Amino acid sequence: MDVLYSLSKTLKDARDKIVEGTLYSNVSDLIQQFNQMIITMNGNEFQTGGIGNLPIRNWNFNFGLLGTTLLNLDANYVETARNTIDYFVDFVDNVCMDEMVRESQRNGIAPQSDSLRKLSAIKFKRINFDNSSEYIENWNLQNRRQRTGFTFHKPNIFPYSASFTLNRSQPAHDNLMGTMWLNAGSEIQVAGFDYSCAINAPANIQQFEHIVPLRRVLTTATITLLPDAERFSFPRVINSADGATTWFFNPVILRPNNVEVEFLLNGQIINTYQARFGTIVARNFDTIRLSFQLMRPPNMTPAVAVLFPNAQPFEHHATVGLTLRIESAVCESVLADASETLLANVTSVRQEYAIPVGPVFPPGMNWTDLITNYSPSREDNLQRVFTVASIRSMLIK
Amino acid sequence: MDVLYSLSKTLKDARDKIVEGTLYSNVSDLIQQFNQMIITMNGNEFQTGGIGNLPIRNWNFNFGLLGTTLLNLDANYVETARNTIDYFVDFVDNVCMDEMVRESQRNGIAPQSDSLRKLSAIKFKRINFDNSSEYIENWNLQNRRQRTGFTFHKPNIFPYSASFTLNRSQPAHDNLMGTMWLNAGSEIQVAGFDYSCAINAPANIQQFEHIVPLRRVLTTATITLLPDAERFSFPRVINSADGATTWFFNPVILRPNNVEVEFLLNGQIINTYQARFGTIVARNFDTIRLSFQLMRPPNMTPAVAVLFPNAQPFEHHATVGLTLRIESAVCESVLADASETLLANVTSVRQEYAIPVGPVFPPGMNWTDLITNYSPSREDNLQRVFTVASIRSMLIK
Amino acid sequence: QNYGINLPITGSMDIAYATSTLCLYYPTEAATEINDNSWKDTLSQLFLTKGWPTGSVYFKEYTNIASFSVDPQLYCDYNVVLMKYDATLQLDMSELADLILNEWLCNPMDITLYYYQQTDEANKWISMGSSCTIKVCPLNTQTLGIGCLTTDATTFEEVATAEKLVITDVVDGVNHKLDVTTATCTIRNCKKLGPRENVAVIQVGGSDILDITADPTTAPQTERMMRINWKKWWQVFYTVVDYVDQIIQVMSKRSRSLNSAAFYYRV
Amino acid sequence: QNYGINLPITGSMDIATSTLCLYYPTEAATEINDNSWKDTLSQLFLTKGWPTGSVYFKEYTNIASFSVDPQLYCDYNVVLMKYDATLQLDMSELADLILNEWLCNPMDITLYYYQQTDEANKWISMGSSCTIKVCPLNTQTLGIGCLTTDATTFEEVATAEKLVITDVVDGVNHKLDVTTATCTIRNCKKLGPRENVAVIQVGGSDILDITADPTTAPQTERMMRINWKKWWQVFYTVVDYVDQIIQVMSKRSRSLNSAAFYYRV
Repeated sequence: MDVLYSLSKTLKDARDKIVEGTLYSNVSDLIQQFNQMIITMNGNEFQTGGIGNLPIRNWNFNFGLLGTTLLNLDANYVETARNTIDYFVDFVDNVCMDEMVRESQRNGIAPQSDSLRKLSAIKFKRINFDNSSEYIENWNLQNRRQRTGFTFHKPNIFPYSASFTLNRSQPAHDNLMGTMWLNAGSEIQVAGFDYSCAINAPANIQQFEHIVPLRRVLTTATITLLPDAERFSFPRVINSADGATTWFFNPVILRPNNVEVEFLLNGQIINTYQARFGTIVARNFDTIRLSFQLMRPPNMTPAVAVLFPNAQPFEHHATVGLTLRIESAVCESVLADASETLLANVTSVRQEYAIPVGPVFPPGMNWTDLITNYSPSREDNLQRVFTVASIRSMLIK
Repeated sequence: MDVLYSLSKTLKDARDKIVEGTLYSNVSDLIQQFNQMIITMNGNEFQTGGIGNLPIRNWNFNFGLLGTTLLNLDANYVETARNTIDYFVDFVDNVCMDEMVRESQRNGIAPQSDSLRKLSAIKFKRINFDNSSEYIENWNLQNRRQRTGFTFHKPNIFPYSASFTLNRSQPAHDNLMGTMWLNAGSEIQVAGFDYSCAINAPANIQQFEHIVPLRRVLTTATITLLPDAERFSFPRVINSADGATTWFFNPVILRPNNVEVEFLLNGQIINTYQARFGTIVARNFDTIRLSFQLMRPPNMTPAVAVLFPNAQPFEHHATVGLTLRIESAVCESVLADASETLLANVTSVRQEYAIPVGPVFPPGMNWTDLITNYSPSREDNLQRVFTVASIRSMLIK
Repeated sequence: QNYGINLPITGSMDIAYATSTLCLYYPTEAATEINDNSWKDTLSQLFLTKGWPTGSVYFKEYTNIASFSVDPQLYCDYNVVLMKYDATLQLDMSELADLILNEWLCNPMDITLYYYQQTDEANKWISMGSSCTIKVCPLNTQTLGIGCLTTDATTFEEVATAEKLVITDVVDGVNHKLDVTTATCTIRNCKKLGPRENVAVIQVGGSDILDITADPTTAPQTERMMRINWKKWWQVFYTVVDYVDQIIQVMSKRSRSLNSAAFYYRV
Repeated sequence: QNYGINLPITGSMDIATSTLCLYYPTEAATEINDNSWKDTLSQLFLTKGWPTGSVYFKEYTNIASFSVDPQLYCDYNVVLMKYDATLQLDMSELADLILNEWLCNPMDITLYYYQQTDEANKWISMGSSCTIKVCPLNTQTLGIGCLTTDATTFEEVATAEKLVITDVVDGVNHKLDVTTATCTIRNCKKLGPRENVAVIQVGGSDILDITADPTTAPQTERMMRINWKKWWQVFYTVVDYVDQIIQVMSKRSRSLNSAAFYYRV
C-alpha cells in the first residue's frame, strides 16, 4: 500500500507535469521515476476480481520507455504517455477498490489483497517517489511508532443520541424537572428545565449536571461556547420513557448562572472554564462535564410575576441552556469530518458492488453505530480503509 | 530506548558471565563487546539528577580496556574490572531513576530523560548486545508494528467496584430483590438475592443478570468458574442506595440452574457456555455477561417449608452466587500483574523522591483510578516506565 | 419493583410509539322532576352501547348541596359530579370543588389544649360536620390576647357560622387559640398535596365562579371544570353520556391509587 | 410519569413535619381520675423533642365500636389494646385489619356470587351489627347443606357481629345473606406491610395471629406487650420509651385518605 501511494502520486505527477513544451529537467525527476516503474512493472502478472462484484481482471504490462533526448515536450510524447498512464490509473483504482472491499479482525495493518500482498515483498521495494500528503505520511509514522496526528475541521465525535432524563415528575405531568441534551455531530446543546421555579429548593437554587464520554481523545481542541440552547426553545410534546402517554413543555428561557465547563482527562480537571463563552481551548481532554444551576431571580416585575407562581397550578416552565460546537482538532485516530470524501468514497465503492457486510464494520457503513462500538481492531481497519480512500481521492479527478 | 536494555543486560553479563578462571573463548565475545562499550561511553559529559530531590550529578568516563589475549582467567582481571563495573551499575541505576518519574501528556515513545535523550543518539548505536526478555521484546516489536502481548498470572484487570443493582424494593426494606457483585484484581464474585423466593414471579422462576465491561481486549485466557459464591453468603448490614439509613440482608444459598456465561467481543458473541463449570477458555473478547436463574423448588421438606411461605413476613432470604476468576491471560495493553515487582518499583520510585504530579498519571500510580480511565497515551507513558523498571529489575534491588 | 425512590427514567424522542368503573353523582331535583324508575337502566344501557360494560355504572344521591358536604366519599375510578347552581351559596360550590378537585394529607388536633401555626400557602384548616361556628383569637408571643382575651368565647373573631364545611386560614406565622364545640362538627389541620384528576365537575346554571385555590392572584379555569346550561335535565344527561368519551378524556386514573405509589402516599 | 420503577439505581458500599397519634380505650380516661392530663403529656413530649402540637389522643369506647371503619389520623399511629381472656379473636382481627393495607371492592350480594383470586383475598365486614350467612355451590350450581333459595338453610358464620375477616376456600363460588341496612361487606386482598400503626397490648399473653394461613403466626417488631396495674404507669412506659418505637416505625408509608382500606366505588 506504501507502494500503492507511490504509484498513485507518480501517476498524478505524470498527469500534471507531462505537457507540451516543458523543458526536460523540469520533468527529469519525473521521467527517471516513471520508467523505473516500467522496469519493475513489465512482465508482472496481476489478478483482481474474485470478491464482491469486482470483475476478474488479469493485468500484464509490456509498454516501453518514454523518450529522453527530446528537450521541450510535444503533443506526440504526451499522448503516447497518457496512453499507458490511463491504463496504470485504471489498474491502481481497481486494486484500491480491492483493498477497500474487505475487512479483517486479523490485524488490518497488513495488506488484505493478494495483489498487494505479492507486491509487498522485496521484488518491488524499488517503488517510491515521496510522501507529501497527510495520509501516507501518517501511515508511515504510525507503523514506526512516532508522533501521529490528523487535522480535522468539523468532525463527528459524538454519537448522535437525543434523549432526556427525569428527576421530578408524575403521571399528570404538571410538576417536572430534569434536563434534555443532544450531541449531534460536533454540536452539543443541553437544557435544564424546572416547573416549580425552585419554590421548594433550598434558597432558590437547582443543580444540573451533564456527562459525555468521547469515543477517542483530542488535544489542542478549539471549541465555541454559546449561552443558550438554540434547539430546545419552543413549546412541544414529548413521549414518556414508556411510550404510553405524552406530556407538554412550554419553555420560557432564563439566563443560566454559574455555568461550568470541565474538560477532564482520567479524572484530573485539565481545562477549566467559568462563564467564558466565545471560543475556548482544550489542550487535552477526552471527557466533557457541564455543570450549572437554575437560580430563581430575586426581584420581580408584573409580567415576570404572573409567569412563575408560588401556587401549584403552573403555566410556563423555566429553563437554563447551553450550547457547544467543536471547530477543529488534532487527533490520534481518523474520524469523519466536513472536509473529507473518504468516508464518501468508501461508501460509494462499497455500494456500487453490493458487498455483503463483514463481521467488523456496520451494515452500510452507518456512522453512529460504527462509532458506537469503536474498537482498536476497528480503528486499525478504518485507518487502513481511509488510507485506501485517500489513495483513490488523490487520483479520481 | 533499547540502548538502555543493552546497557543493563551487558552489565548483568559483566557481573556474572565473568568469574575467576574461565577460558578466553567463552566470554571473548563479551570482552570485545565491553571494550567497545567502554570506548563508546567515554568522552561525553553527563549531568544526571536534579528532579524532585534526586541530586544533580556530574559524570565522565575514562578507564583502560580489558585483557584481549589470555589463557585462563585470574583474579587480577576481575579485580581490575569490578570497580568500573559497579560504577556503570550506579550510573545506569541513576538513568533508570531519572527516567522513571517523568511526565509527558502528548508523547511517550521517544526519550524524555536528559542523559537518556542524549544516549539514544545514533552515535552510540554500537551497543545493542541482545534483546531477549519479555518487555524489551514487546517494545522492539511494537516499533515494527506486529502482533504483540504479555502473558499474565493473576492479571489485575477488573477495576475494584462494590456496587449493587436493585430491581425490587420499597422504603420499608422487607422485600428486597436484586444483585450484589464485587470486583478486584483478577476475580469477580456475584450473587443475586430474592426475598420472595420467586413466589410471585411468572413460572416459578426468576432471573439475575450481570454485565462487566473491560477496558482493554484480552485473548486466550483461563477462567476458573466456580458456582458457589463465598463473599455474599452471610448476614450483612449494608447502607441504602442514596443514604439515610442502613438495611439488613440474611441470605441462604441454593444451587443455581440454567446458568449461561458469555464472552462477547465488540458486540459479537465469541464464547458461549451453558452450565459448564471448572476451567474454560477465552479467545477474543472484552465483555462478560452472566445470566442465571433461581427456581422455587417443586417440592419441599419441613424446614424448607417453614422457611419459604407465600406470606408477607419474610425472615430467611435466598441467594445464588457465582465466582469467575481470570487466572492467566495474554494481552496487548500492558497491565500491572502479581508476578513481578514492576508496579511496586514504580510506586516506590515515585514516593522516594517527591515527583511533581500532573494528570499524565493518577497521583501516586495507585492502580484503581489508572485502569478506570485507561488511556492509550497514559498507556504509552506506562509501557515506557515499565520497561525501564524491568530493566532495573535485572541489575539491582 | 423498587417502590422506594424516585429514580431517573429515560426514553427516546424520535421513535414510533402507540375494564374499569364509571359513576354518576346527581342531585335529587333531577329525579324529582323525572318521576320514573327505568331512567337508571336507560342510562346504563345507553352507556353500554357507547362502550362500557354492564355492572360498571353507579349513581349516588345527595338530598341537598349543603348536605353532600358531610365528609363526602369519592372512591370511584372516574367520578363525574353535576352541581346545581345557586345565587346565594358561592363559597359552598367553590369550597366544594376545592376539597374535591384536590387531595389533602391532613392531621387532627385536640382543640381543648393546643396552639397552632400554619406553615405555607398549602396548609389550611378544614372544618366539616353538621354545623360549625368557629372562633379565632391570635396570641401575642407572650401568651396575651390581641383583639380578644383567652378566657371568653365572644371576644374572638368570627369567620363562619353553622356552615356545612369551611376552609379557613390565618396569617401564616402567628400562633392561635381556637374555640368551637367539637360536638357539632370536627376540625382538622389539612394540607392540599396536589390537584386531583379523578373527579370532574359540571356547572348547571350560573357561570364561571369557582376558585380552585385560595390566593386571589390565581383562579384558573382548568380543563377540569366544565359548564353547561339547562331547561330539562334530560338534555343534561344526554349531553353527558354523549361526549362522556371527552369527559373521561380530560380525566386520568387517580395517581394515588395506582400501584406506582405503594409508599409515596396512597389513595 | 410513573415514578420510574423501571430503571435500577446504584449507589455503592463506600458511601454512608412530625405527628403522633395515641389511641387508648375509655376505662383509662376513667382510671386517670383527672381532667387536664393532655397538657402535661404534651409538655413531656416537648421535653423529649416534639413540638407543641404533635401529641394527639383519639378515644374509642371499646374494641367493638372502634372496629367500625378504623381511622388513620397521623403519620405515627400507636394504639393501646385492653386484653380479653374471651374476646381475643376480635382483637387479632383488629390487628390484622389495621396493621396491613387492604384493597377492597364493594359487594352487591343481590345479583352475583363471588370467588377469590388468590390466597391473599378475604372479606372484611363492618358495622354495628353484622349477620353473615353463607353457603357454597356445586359444579351445576346447587345448594349444599342449604336450600339455595331458603335463608334459614344458610350457614351462620358470624352472628349480628361487629367486625369479621372472612376467608373461604379459593376456586369455589358462594351465595350470601346479609341485612345490609345494618352492615357492610367488602371483597379485598392484602397488599402488604404498613409501618405507620403499632399496637401495645396492655396485659395479655401475646395471642396475635395476623395470618389466615395457620402454618405461621409470627410477630413483627410492631406488636409490643406490656403488663399494667394503673394506666399512668403505662403512659409513662410509652412516653419514656418513644425512641425505640419510632425506630421501629417508618413514616414514609402514610396513606393520603383516612380509611384503612382502599375503596373502589
